[PDB]
Amino acid sequence: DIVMTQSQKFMSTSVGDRVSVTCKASQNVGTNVAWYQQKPGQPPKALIYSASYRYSGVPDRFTGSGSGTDFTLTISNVQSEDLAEYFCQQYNSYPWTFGGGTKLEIK
Amino acid sequence: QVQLQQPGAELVKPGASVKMSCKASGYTFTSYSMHWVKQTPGQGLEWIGAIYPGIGDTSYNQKFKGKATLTADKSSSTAYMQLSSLTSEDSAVYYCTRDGYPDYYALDYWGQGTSVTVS
Amino acid sequence: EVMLVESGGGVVKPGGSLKLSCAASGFSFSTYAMSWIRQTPEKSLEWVAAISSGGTNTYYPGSVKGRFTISRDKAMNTLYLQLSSLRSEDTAMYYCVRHSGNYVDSVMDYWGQGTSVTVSS
Amino acid sequence: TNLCPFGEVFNATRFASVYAWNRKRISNCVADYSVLYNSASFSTFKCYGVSPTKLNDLCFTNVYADSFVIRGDEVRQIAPGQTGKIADYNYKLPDDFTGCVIAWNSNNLDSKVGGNYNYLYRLFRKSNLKPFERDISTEIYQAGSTPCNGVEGFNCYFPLQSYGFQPTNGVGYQPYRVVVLSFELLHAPATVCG
Amino acid sequence: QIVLTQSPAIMSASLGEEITLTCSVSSSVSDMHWYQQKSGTSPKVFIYSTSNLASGVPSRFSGSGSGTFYSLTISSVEAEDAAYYYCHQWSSWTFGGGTKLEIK
Ligand SMILES: *[C@@H]1O[C@H](CO)[C@@H](O)[C@H](O)[C@H]1NC(C)=O
Repeated sequence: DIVMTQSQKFMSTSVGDRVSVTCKASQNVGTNVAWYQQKPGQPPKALIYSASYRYSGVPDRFTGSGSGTDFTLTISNVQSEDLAEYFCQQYNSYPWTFGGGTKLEIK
Repeated sequence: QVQLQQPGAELVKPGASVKMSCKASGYTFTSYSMHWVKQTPGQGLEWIGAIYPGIGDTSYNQKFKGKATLTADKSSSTAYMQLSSLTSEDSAVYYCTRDGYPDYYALDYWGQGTSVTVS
Repeated sequence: EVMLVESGGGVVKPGGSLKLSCAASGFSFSTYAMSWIRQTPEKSLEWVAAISSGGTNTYYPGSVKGRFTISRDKAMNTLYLQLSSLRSEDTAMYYCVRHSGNYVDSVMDYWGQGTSVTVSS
Repeated sequence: TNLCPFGEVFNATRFASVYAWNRKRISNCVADYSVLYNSASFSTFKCYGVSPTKLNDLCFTNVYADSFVIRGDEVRQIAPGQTGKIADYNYKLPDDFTGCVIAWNSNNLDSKVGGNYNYLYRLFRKSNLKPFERDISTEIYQAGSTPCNGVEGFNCYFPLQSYGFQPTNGVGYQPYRVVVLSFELLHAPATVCG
Repeated sequence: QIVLTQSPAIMSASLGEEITLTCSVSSSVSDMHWYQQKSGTSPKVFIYSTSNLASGVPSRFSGSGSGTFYSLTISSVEAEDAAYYYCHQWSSWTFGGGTKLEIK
């Protein structure tokens, strides 16, 4: 199968800074990637699809970038809601395989 | 307004089989395929499988082939998953998601997730 | 007002014949599609024959096709159902039914009284 | 008199699937519309802007006969405005129609004991049709997020499904042959008059 | 072919309460008609085209649906509404099951 292995597991930045989390796909999954946010006790909220767009109801600091083999979710100007667990799945071929995930805590 | 609702938590004894129900409201049920995912502090998220309620075509992950079966029905307005060969390892929180391909690509709307603990 | 009564149902032998007549009165007979409907003792209704407004169309199900023949007589204002080769599964009540439109398309407005057919001995 | 061909579009030997309907352009006639309206064979003769008795006295410069075959219960979707799986994806009529929709039962010619698997219909499409836009595209429809890449495994269904026409289906699933006449007014001399 | 199923084969509602009847079709059909039959009487039409109350039925019944699911709902079940309710459409050759309703 395919696996999207995020490079790192733990980040720690303070409110008012930028943090970027990467996610590398083993095969050529094209630009078919999606990002999810989740805080403990809630379902993973949808944030980004096609690796650069934005679902209805999301701020403009949730920038998505990359394509091909590596993708990035960059959160510029971290704020009161950008502190959660972030996942990156591909869906270029069945089955869909989610990413490991990363966590953000105040520096 | 689209909402996918599910029960809270199910108590099950090992070796048995349990069924989970996910019913959605706010859209045409038969046109958007329903996916199932499983979360746990061990392996993050995993893709159980998917069901197309309109036709009935099912797809399953390699890991969960034969260990879980998905069904649905038009008049039911709810997807169902029954867990074959339960063990203490399969205690996890199971989410029901919608694909939504035409307007939005990935899993856009999620259920609340049912926490199943085999003990 | 509109009223339909049937006659001709009784006791017959297996593989025998019979002719159920339906004398309609209260409306112009040649502008409504009509049908017969049998109800078995299990209280299960079953479309068994249907004729259009004119008479150029008759539709029978797969069970009775080749044994029941529906017919219409506009002058005498009657509707006939000629049975034949009656198995033992045809014990039932038979209702004369008048559709609302000029085709078998529409709803079944008025249901006749009905007549019983018993096929044995 | 050189009457129209209405003996090769009405009582033909085999009609066409509804997803690829047959369009026959009738012109240069002296047509006889009153033979159709007084034939007692058709179960549905609905004229949608023309007086069916005043049909026989009025010139037009082109007629189009759109022949196909559907279910009896799906004939309702051949009216201006109605929607379904036929009016949406297979054959769409505009809501300014000036013609007559004709149909009759065809269980004697279009049914086999095991079933006629030759009358297809389009079950899946991206968006609805617009008036008189047939679509012969036998390529795979994708109803899921995963790209399809042209293989029909899962959420990659074949768009056309075949009617199963047995002789015992009901008076509403037996095959009904629909012939839709649509009249035209091009700024040019009138041919089809009658 | 088409099979029309009605569930359940018996229901019991206390007077003045609201009941609901379901008719599920094997495949897609446009409309659906609901007939009523009491014990010892030839049936009577109540609803045609899934939502039109016949001329004579009380104005308390209702019904709607589409595709492969239709429903007839009685708002205030009375003593008189104790009978069999069959669903049938043009495309079946056989009426539905029939949910024998009896007041509780
Ligand atoms: C089609 O052919 C039959 C052959 O008997 C004929 O009776 C009928 O009138 C014809 N219909 C038309 C519209 O020409």
